[PDB]
Amino acid sequence: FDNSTYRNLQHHEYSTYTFLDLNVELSKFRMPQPSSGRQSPRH
Amino acid sequence: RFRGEHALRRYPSGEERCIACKLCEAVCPAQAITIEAEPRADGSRRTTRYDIDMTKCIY
Amino acid sequence: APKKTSFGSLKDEDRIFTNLYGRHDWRLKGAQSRGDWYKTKEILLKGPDWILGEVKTSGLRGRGGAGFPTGLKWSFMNKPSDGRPKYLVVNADEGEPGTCKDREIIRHDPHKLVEGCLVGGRAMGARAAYIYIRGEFYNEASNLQVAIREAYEAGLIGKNACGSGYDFDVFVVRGAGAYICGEETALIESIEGKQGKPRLKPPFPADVGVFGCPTTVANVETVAVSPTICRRGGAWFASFGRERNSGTKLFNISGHVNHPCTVEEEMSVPLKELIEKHAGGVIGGWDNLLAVIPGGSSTPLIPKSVCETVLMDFDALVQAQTGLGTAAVIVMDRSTDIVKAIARLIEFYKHESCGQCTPCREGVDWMNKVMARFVKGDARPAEIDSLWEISKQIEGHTICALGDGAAWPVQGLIRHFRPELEERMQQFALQHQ
Amino acid sequence: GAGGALFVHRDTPENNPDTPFDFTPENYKRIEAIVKNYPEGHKAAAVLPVLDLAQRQNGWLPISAMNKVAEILQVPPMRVYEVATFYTMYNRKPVGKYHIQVCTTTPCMLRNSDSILEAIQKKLGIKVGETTPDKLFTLIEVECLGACVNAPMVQINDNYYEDLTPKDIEEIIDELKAGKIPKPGPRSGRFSCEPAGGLTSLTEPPKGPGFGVQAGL
Amino acid sequence: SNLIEVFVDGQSVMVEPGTTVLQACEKVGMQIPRFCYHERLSVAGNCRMCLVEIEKAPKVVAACAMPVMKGWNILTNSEKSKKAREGVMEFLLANHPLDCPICDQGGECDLQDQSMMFGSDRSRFLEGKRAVEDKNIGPLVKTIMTRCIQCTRCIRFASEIAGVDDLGTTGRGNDMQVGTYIEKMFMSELSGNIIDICPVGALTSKPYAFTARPWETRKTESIDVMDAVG
Ligand SMILES: NC(=O)C1=CN([C@@H]2O[C@H](COP(=O)(O)OP(=O)(O)OC[C@H]3O[C@@H](n4cnc5c(N)ncnc54)[C@H](O)[C@@H]3O)[C@@H](O)[C@H]2O)C=CC1
Ligand SMILES: Cc1cc2nc3c(=O)[nH]c(=O)nc-3n(C[C@H](O)[C@H](O)[C@H](O)COP(=O)(O)O)c2cc1C
Ligand code: SF4
Ligand code: SF4
Ligand code: SF4
Ligand code: SF4
Ligand code: FES
Ligand code: FES
Ligand SMILES: [Mg+2]
Repeated sequence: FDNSTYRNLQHHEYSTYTFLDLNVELSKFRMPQPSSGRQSPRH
Repeated sequence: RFRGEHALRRYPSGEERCIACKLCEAVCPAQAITIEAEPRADGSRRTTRYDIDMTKCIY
Repeated sequence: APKKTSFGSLKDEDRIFTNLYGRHDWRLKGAQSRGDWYKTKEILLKGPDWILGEVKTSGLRGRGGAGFPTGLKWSFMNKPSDGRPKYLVVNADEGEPGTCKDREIIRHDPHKLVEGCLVGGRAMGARAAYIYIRGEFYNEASNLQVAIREAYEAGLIGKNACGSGYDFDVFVVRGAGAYICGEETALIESIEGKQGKPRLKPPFPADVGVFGCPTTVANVETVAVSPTICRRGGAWFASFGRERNSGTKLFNISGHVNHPCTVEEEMSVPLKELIEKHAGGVIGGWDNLLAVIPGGSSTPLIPKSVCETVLMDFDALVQAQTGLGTAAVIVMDRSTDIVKAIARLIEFYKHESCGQCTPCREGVDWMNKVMARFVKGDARPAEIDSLWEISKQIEGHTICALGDGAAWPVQGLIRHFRPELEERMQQFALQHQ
Repeated sequence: GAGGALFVHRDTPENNPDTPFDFTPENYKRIEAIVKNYPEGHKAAAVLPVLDLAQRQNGWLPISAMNKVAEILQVPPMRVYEVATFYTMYNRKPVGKYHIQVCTTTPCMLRNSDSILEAIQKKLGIKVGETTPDKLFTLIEVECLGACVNAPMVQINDNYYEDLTPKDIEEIIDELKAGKIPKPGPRSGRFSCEPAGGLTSLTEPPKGPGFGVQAGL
Repeated sequence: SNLIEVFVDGQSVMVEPGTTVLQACEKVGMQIPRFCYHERLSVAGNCRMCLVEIEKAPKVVAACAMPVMKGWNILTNSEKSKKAREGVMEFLLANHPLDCPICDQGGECDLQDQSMMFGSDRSRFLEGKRAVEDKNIGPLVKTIMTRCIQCTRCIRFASEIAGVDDLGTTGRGNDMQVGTYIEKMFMSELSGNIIDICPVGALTSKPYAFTARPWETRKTESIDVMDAVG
């Protein structure tokens, strides 16, 4: 147990694509999306 | 304040002041003013006809 | 002894956000070591009605600033299915100047937010949670994504989340620099790929929300405390603060204080005790205090004579004509140009107005020009009253509450510091003949 | 003061529909993953990330990038133009390599943000709306960035630099232009939102799992 | 029946559910002031000119988008409604250009008429006005966007009636402008109707420009022969 150290140091090595790379990685875990019945409101 | 013979005026540059709003034509109690307008060659809003019947005008 | 009369000294065991300062591992293992994701399967198996009742008896009110009772708002979505999917939208825009609590929650205790999303979605019957985070919080958003990835890997969220047979997804959506997107309907429009312009109510999001489906919009702080309220009891939550002002609150003390900081405190703590104990006091001593904006820029300011005994809850601050808001205390000492500070706030609102409706789009820019002239003293005293009326024409007549929140600081400045305005006006008058 | 920038587009050799822009194949995979997040039949909801993705690939948003996003997501280009012009995080004009944003709202104004702004101006020799001739620094003012507790602060390309002094920001600038990248966070020996000295709360070790769980659960 | 009872100034009216306050008011001959509401367009609710007081309710409601509730008493002429109308008209006229003599909307302006019937008679605006550059959308529709009040009627008409999504708003706040953001012609076989729906002189007819005033014209009701639609 200690309190002199800072543990949130991972964000020091994030690139510009970290968020979208994480989204791509998470794409495999999601449930199928619901469908409105059309391709677009303009269809 | 004396009211006598009508005249159309200009800006100091020599451009006519009238912009053909037709407010004078609408307010004239004697219907003595007749106005026709159109866009000028430069796009300015200017009259093509401005007539005052001085025998209808009540001054 | 029951019916406490003094509030404002709670020990570490009753603090919900135990990793507020990022001194412990924000990851999954560290969060589990702190009691996160504990008996979540049992809480889900209790049922939406049990969770809604536990939220109701906790006395929790909306931590976004309006202070709406959370139980009724979340039970508005307890309707049966009508063919449309049900969604939870977590507001993480964090646009109020002076407010930094949601950023700290997201970057330091993200699993609390994820578990709160799961529990609230189960209570409302939501299929998935959309977390709308500020676009400037890129590191916070990526930390939240890492936490969500760990929860998915763990089996905590997603298909058969925990082991209750309930499927729940958590998505993260980033905005692009718009404070108006903190408004719930403007946020919903922003998710749908439009301009961040608020909708009119009715319909409420509980009927027509995101993608035209039933939706509930909740603050990150409100969502985060939900699992702790469910576990520790809810009646434990109501034991803090006054009646209808229950629980614990995160305060952001900024401005003219020795130690500006984000702290957690009992709800009904007096403002002076909060400033002295945690923030280190006003710069130059308490006698140097001039004004305090108690709940972010949208709340009217109060002078030193009111800050002596005022309580830091919704009802007490309403009685002081300022409201609690986001519990962001901006402190200004006697060495500040208070007119300039209020003008800066008005300029912020001018730059953040979405321009959809006439009263905000026009009157806020008008008040901005008027306050710019006031700062230099380039007006006459009668205009002060004029300014007041201008604000009264904006308040209550706009679509969203941004017009109200732009009018309120002007009203507070006129109410408490009119002689300063008149003195500046006369100084400019005889200085320029 | 005022906006300064214009909300109409005029064609230009460096910004016109024929300006070459296209997404990299990995960016196409990212776009596919982004689009998968939203319900089927609602694809406009992906204009905000995808457009931002373009700005991450290109550095700014030309008219061709907006047209490409509209064509990909099958939305009218006018809607993409509305989104691009509504939100201030989108750059419809090229910016420098390091885009410096200084918060000047009242909480940061109280903690001497003008000193930081003038230190940056005199270090770089440019105004509040200009870019350096070498195209490495663009400085602007912004509204509250959400770190008022750590005022004064600036943002440089998705990084927060808080608790600033003129010497600190000058050091950050001269380290940034040397090819390095400074570590984000406060520059006051605080590295969090804690009180400047003392840590008045949360001193005790956190309680274990199930510490306060109610009976019957 | 399915009708519900509402009250307009204390007079009982029977209306179908989903009827708005504006339609209930017009069921007794009362026309609520409006700028952005058109009965053939989708509801906008942005102009805020239609704000009306409901009895026992502290907040005024937008009559163009608010469905009437059972037992509501609409007060179309109370002090609160009049003050709301005056404030909204003051905001509308704060940045409007002093263009009435050179504006083709002169005697036909909804802004002018509703200022004369519902607004104040003076101005306490002591600042400088805003100015907007003009946009060219073709030879049929003349555009002077300083007179725009941002009711977004043209945008909704183009998007819904005409099926053309070329019009929109760029920017935000006071500096929010209606246009195409690019030099683009608004060609549609129904493109001229945006001239009629625009309450102000922001959109006018180019062939008709400067030639006549509405009070001079004599109106003859006739039938179009350019197609078989009649
Ligand atoms: N945390 C931040 O960054 C900011 C916070 N704020 C705060 O936001 C407050 C005002 O926000 P509003 O949403 O306009 O307040 P509000 O009173 O209109 O409603 C707040 C919540 O209660 C719900 N609600 C209210 N009435 C309802 C009804 N009759 N039926 C169903 N649901 C209902 C709404 O859906 C909404 O979610 C302000 O007091 C301000 O303090 C403002 C700006 C920024
Ligand atoms: C102009 C404006 C900006 C707002 N910005 C925010 C924000 O950044 N974050 C937020 O949680 N709420 C914001 N709100 C209020 C939200 O509606 C609130 O968060 C939402 O009602 C959730 O409230 P709850 O915490 O009671 O569920 C804003 C409201 C207005 C009028
Ligand atoms: S038409 Fe008559 S009122 Fe109008 S500008 Fe010309 S002279 Fe004056
Ligand atoms: S009050 Fe301002 S921000 Fe809110 S909808 Fe109206 S114009 Fe937009
Ligand atoms: S649109 Fe109407 S109010 Fe505006 S200048 Fe023209 S006539 Fe006057
Ligand atoms: S151009 Fe006319 S119709 Fe279109 S938004 Fe402006 S005032 Fe309304
Ligand atoms: S006031 Fe500067 S970050 Fe909020
Ligand atoms: S007519 Fe109702 S807001 Fe415009
Ligand atoms: Mg028109």
